[PDB]
Amino acid sequence: AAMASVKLQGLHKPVYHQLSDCGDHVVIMNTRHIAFSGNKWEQKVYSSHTGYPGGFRQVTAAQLHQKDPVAIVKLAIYGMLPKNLHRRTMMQRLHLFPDEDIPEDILKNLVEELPQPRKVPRRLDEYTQEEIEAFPRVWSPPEDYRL
Amino acid sequence: ISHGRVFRRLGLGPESRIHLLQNLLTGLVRHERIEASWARVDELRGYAEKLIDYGKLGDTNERAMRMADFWLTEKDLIPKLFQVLAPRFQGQNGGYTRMLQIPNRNEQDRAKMAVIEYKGNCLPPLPLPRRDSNLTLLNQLLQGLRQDQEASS
Amino acid sequence: TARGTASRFLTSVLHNGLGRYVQQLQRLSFSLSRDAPSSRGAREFVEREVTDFARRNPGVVIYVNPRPCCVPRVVAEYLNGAVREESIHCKSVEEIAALVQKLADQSGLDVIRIRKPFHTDSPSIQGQWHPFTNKPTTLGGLRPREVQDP
Amino acid sequence: AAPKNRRSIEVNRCRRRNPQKLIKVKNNIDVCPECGHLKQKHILCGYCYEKVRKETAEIRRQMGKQEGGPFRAPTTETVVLYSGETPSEQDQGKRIIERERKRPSWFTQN
Amino acid sequence: HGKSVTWWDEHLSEENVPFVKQLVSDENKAQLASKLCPLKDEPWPIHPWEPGSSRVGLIALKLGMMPLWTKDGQKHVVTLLQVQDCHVLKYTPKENHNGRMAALTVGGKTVSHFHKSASILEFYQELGLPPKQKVKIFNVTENAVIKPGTPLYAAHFRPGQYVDVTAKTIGKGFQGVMRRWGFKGQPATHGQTKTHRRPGAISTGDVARVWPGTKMPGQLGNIDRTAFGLKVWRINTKHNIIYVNGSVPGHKNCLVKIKDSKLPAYKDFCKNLPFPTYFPDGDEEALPEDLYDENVCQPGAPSITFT
Amino acid sequence: RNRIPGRQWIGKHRRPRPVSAQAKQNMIRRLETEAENQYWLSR
RNA sequence: CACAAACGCGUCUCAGAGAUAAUUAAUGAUUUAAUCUUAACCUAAUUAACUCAUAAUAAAUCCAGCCCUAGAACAGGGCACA
RNA sequence: CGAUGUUGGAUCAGGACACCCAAAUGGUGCAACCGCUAUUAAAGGUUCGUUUGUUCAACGAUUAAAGUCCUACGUGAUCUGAG
RNA sequence: ACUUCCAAUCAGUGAAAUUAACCUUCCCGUGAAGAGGCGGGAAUAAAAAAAUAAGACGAGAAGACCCUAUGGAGCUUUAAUU
RNA sequence: AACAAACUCCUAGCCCAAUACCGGACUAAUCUAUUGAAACAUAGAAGCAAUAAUGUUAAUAUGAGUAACAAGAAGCCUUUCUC
Ligand SMILES: [K+]
Ligand SMILES: [K+]
Ligand SMILES: [K+]
Ligand SMILES: [K+]
Ligand SMILES: [K+]
Ligand SMILES: [Mg+2]
Ligand SMILES: [Mg+2]
Ligand SMILES: [Mg+2]
Ligand SMILES: [Mg+2]
Ligand SMILES: [Mg+2]
Ligand SMILES: [Mg+2]
Ligand SMILES: [Mg+2]
Ligand SMILES: [Mg+2]
Ligand SMILES: [Mg+2]
Ligand SMILES: [Mg+2]
Ligand SMILES: [Mg+2]
Ligand SMILES: [Mg+2]
Ligand SMILES: [Mg+2]
Ligand SMILES: [Mg+2]
Ligand SMILES: [Mg+2]
Ligand SMILES: [Mg+2]
Ligand SMILES: [Mg+2]
Ligand SMILES: [Mg+2]
Ligand SMILES: [Mg+2]
Ligand SMILES: [Mg+2]
Ligand SMILES: [Mg+2]
Ligand SMILES: [Mg+2]
Ligand SMILES: [Mg+2]
Ligand SMILES: [Mg+2]
Ligand SMILES: [Mg+2]
Ligand SMILES: [Mg+2]
Ligand SMILES: [Mg+2]
Ligand SMILES: [Mg+2]
Ligand SMILES: [Mg+2]
Ligand SMILES: [Mg+2]
Ligand SMILES: [Mg+2]
Ligand SMILES: [Mg+2]
Ligand SMILES: [Mg+2]
Ligand SMILES: [Mg+2]
Ligand SMILES: [Mg+2]
Ligand SMILES: [Mg+2]
Ligand SMILES: [Mg+2]
Ligand SMILES: [Mg+2]
Ligand SMILES: [Mg+2]
Ligand SMILES: [Mg+2]
Ligand SMILES: [Mg+2]
Ligand SMILES: [Mg+2]
Ligand SMILES: [Mg+2]
Ligand SMILES: [Mg+2]
Ligand SMILES: [Mg+2]
Ligand SMILES: [Mg+2]
Ligand SMILES: [Mg+2]
Ligand SMILES: [Mg+2]
Ligand SMILES: [Mg+2]
Ligand SMILES: [Mg+2]
Ligand SMILES: [Mg+2]
Ligand SMILES: [Mg+2]
Ligand SMILES: [Mg+2]
Ligand SMILES: [Zn+2]
Repeated sequence: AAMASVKLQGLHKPVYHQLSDCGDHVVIMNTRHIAFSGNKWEQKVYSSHTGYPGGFRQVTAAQLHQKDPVAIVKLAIYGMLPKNLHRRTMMQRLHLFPDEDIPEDILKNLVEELPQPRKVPRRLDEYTQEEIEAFPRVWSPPEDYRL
Repeated sequence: ISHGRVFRRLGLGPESRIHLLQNLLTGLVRHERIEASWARVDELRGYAEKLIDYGKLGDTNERAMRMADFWLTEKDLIPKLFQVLAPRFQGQNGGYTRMLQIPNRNEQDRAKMAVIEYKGNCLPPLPLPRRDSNLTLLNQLLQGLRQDQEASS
Repeated sequence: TARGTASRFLTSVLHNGLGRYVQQLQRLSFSLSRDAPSSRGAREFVEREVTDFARRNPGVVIYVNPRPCCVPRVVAEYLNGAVREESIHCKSVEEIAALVQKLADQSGLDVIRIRKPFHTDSPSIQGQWHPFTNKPTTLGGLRPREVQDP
Repeated sequence: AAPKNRRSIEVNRCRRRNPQKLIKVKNNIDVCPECGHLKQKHILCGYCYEKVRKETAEIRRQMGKQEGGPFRAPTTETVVLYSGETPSEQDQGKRIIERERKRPSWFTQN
Repeated sequence: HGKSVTWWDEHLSEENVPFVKQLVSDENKAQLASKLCPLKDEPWPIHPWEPGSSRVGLIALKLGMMPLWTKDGQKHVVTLLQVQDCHVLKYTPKENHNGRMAALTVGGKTVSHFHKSASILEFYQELGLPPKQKVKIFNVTENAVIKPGTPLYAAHFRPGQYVDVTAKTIGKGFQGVMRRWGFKGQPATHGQTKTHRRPGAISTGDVARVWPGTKMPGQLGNIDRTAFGLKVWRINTKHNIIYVNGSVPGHKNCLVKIKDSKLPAYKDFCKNLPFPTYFPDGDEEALPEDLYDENVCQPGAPSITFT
Repeated sequence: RNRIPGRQWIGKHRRPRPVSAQAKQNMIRRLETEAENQYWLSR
């Protein structure tokens, strides 16, 4: 959301000004595979009130993502944009998709892809055998131990 | 909740409702054409239809005489009902009276007026709404369908 | 306030000062009195400074019309057509000279709020910024997730 | 209860000029074929009915003079005859109302 | 152009008004009688019953109520629902309506052409049916789709089944809080002043507002309601009358939406029922005049003896 | 839901506002300057 | 219950899946024992909420007049055979 | 203090959990039954009468239970005025 | 349940308390210690008619309770003067 | 690091906030003494300046086209009916 908020506002154009209608569309795909850091999947909660008495609902982050796949990202951006009346206008330019199923109309409008802000670590099975042999063996286990 | 209520609240109550229609009905029998408020005339139509039905029963039937005694508050109209109105209506069954909407009264209240009258009265005819003549363009086109339909079927 | 009054951009009439400088002041008309004590400043200015002022500025025409009046006035007209009324009622000699000198240096445009302290034509030297002026071009102009034709 | 503040004219104009409170136009106005005046489609012509009502009052006024008593009513049918006409064979046995004016065009003899 | 308002009877002459009525009336009978061969006009393929399948409901007219007695001596009240004119109107594909089940449109009883919209009249002209009064949407699985224009009869429901009923209830207008919600009223004589049916306190002092769920006087009655678990006792064939246990919402001579019950207990109770609907032509046999449930005391049955 | 009784900066119960890392550096920068101040006044 | 209706004292109907807290049990390492695990993987028994399946709503653009079990007004349903 | 109308009831109830009942469970000087005690859970429910202006309390009958407390000790531009 | 006077629609005449300006929301927090206006967030095309009275510390009377005033008055006497 | 004041530099100056009380310089509009004569000058005099007293008088709004008020019926027009 940090880089998506900048693009929506237009804070990347040197011609920026709040009165002007400068703003860029952002298309975010694979929003079902987001990775919350730490234990925020079970600790962070999203709460809302329906208005009627006894209508206070608190939903855990895991529960909300299991029901609405794009709700986690949309709420994160919806809270980072400026709190004026332009926030409703500039949220309409944000397109969210749970997976890589994008309509052909949207695909033909794209220009460039923003880099990922977090370098994804690779698992043990993704390391090539050349890398495994290159990394030194730190210790020498005894021959008589049973693993 | 007025579901199924076919009668109307008029005057000072159920008793005053009958008396208001009693005076209107008496005027309708004597003059054969009266004008009043549209709501009161609409109610009066129902009684004027059935009063002739009691008149057809005869001068000798006691129920008809007692029924006509109450409704005809002027006592010189009972012979008229059994000897003029009743003999005149022998053919038709329910086509006794006509109701038309007179324009609003030229007064402050601006009530919705109606004119109620008996068939065959000795008065100038009302300006009834006349339908389009068969020579009109729309009617002539439709008559073409009927002539062709009757030619084959 | 700024929202109450009108505004204009910094503009020079007839592109003045580009090829040559032309004094935009055109004429002055002094309406003073010969007996009114309030016209003393105007009378002293006419006797002493008017003759020298005309020599320094040959492009203006000075009219002096001594007539019965209570409030002396000086009317200045400019080339673009703007006429500015002024009152020299009960002022010292040096105040009149300062006031008249200021009217000689004004371009004649309306004295209202100027939106910007600069004016320029064709400021986009070596190009103006557009969202494609700093984005590298991809081989074949392919979209981020576009499949190649072959 | 009492109002808390004075209603501004901006609010009053919105309420006093709402489309509900405005007068609606009427699209059921037509010209009467007989007299050329104005009437509504579902309402009898005002001019034509007033023409009839004036004549009906004259006929009824003549009937009053033919029955002096307040409780005198005919026991037979009634027929109205104008100047230059005589009762027919089918019209015999009925009371006769005589009017001096010529028979009106709209009124039709049988 | 301030064009004047018009109606069908405005410009028609006295010699053509009876003719036009005959013209439209003859068209309706020809159109209705030409649809009485659903299996002879190239119908859509029919699939065998499968678990979890849903059938198509009907639109019927509520006549009244009758008492009915069972073989154990108990008394039940049944509501006479008559199917007058029921035809499937249009079929919506699965992916264009909900994404899970297809939608089948069913019309109500026949109405006059002269009082319907231009688009509504044009829509029925293409299909070839007289206009209907009420139109409802039914959720039907893909294995029970019916070709539009296929008539439906009261035999679609076999006695012994549990059905639902959806119709607009009786509208009581703007009714007070005592009638609408059932609040108790204030006492009548112990000094009470101008307070006998008012709601009373509507909130608390601290909140300084009225909660959105607060009960207040307002409209009562004219809304859509559904009755579940109504058992079908008797089916009449020639008159197309359905008998349903209990009371169905809606006033007399109203149109009622009938469907198979969706209660969890009454699931998959359609294997022994016509699928996708009862076609009288295919059977080539005459059904009984009345279909009775096994527990119903028939009018021509010997009197109950508890021996 | 949780309120600070009375005024939030006076009284027995106050706001738990902690000292920040920026505030520590400001104190040290002033201390270093004053440490040099008392050396030039020494002799 | 002196309206063709309203009404109760009368009659009718009332539901599946997920998901959990304390707690209980299996496999097992830091600690080659054991050990329900703010150790991993898989898996089991298990409050109420809650969420959802499902059901209700569905036709853009006749509408002067009359009727209506529709209604404060405005709207709504009928007016071909009745 | 150029006014924030004051006890109890009537109507309508919003909320908390330090739970009276309903559901799950640990311990016992827990055999079963009836109990005592602790953990978890607030969607629903928590009676009708005699005396007192009474809240409170006593008493009769009953219920799965007749919970504690906040809400201007809720609620008089909705009512009551016994105190 | 049903009537009458009110009531709602149409036609005529047409008043009162009140009113700093209002383009007059909800929640938590703050604050002259109970916020439509402050702060942090939520909600948000604009108007009309008919209803219920939680809030605007609602409207009405320069608080009758309480205290103050070297401000009054009525009543009583074993106050002072007479 | 950066971003950040009524602070402090930079370019011009007419070159440093405020409640009670106190000091000073100017000044709107009247009348008079002399000037002035498309509306002023130097002086001498005062009924010498109103966004605020539940202010006074008069006129306007808002509340509001809201609260509330009235004529028994028909006809042949003033005669018969209903109370
Ligand atoms: K404090
Ligand atoms: K362990
Ligand atoms: K007080
Ligand atoms: K509770
Ligand atoms: K209120
Ligand atoms: Mg009615
Ligand atoms: Mg009346
Ligand atoms: Mg009628
Ligand atoms: Mg109704
Ligand atoms: Mg009661
Ligand atoms: Mg009273
Ligand atoms: Mg009373
Ligand atoms: Mg609030
Ligand atoms: Mg309503
Ligand atoms: Mg505080
Ligand atoms: Mg502190
Ligand atoms: Mg082990
Ligand atoms: Mg759902
Ligand atoms: Mg309609
Ligand atoms: Mg006050
Ligand atoms: Mg209470
Ligand atoms: Mg409650
Ligand atoms: Mg607990
Ligand atoms: Mg329990
Ligand atoms: Mg209280
Ligand atoms: Mg009270
Ligand atoms: Mg009161
Ligand atoms: Mg109150
Ligand atoms: Mg008392
Ligand atoms: Mg009016
Ligand atoms: Mg607003
Ligand atoms: Mg607050
Ligand atoms: Mg804010
Ligand atoms: Mg705010
Ligand atoms: Mg009103
Ligand atoms: Mg109201
Ligand atoms: Mg306020
Ligand atoms: Mg209050
Ligand atoms: Mg007050
Ligand atoms: Mg006072
Ligand atoms: Mg006192
Ligand atoms: Mg003292
Ligand atoms: Mg004293
Ligand atoms: Mg004194
Ligand atoms: Mg005295
Ligand atoms: Mg003494
Ligand atoms: Mg700065
Ligand atoms: Mg100072
Ligand atoms: Mg002070
Ligand atoms: Mg002077
Ligand atoms: Mg003065
Ligand atoms: Mg003034
Ligand atoms: Mg006042
Ligand atoms: Mg004043
Ligand atoms: Mg005046
Ligand atoms: Mg007004
Ligand atoms: Mg009002
Ligand atoms: Mg009124
Ligand atoms: Zn005419």
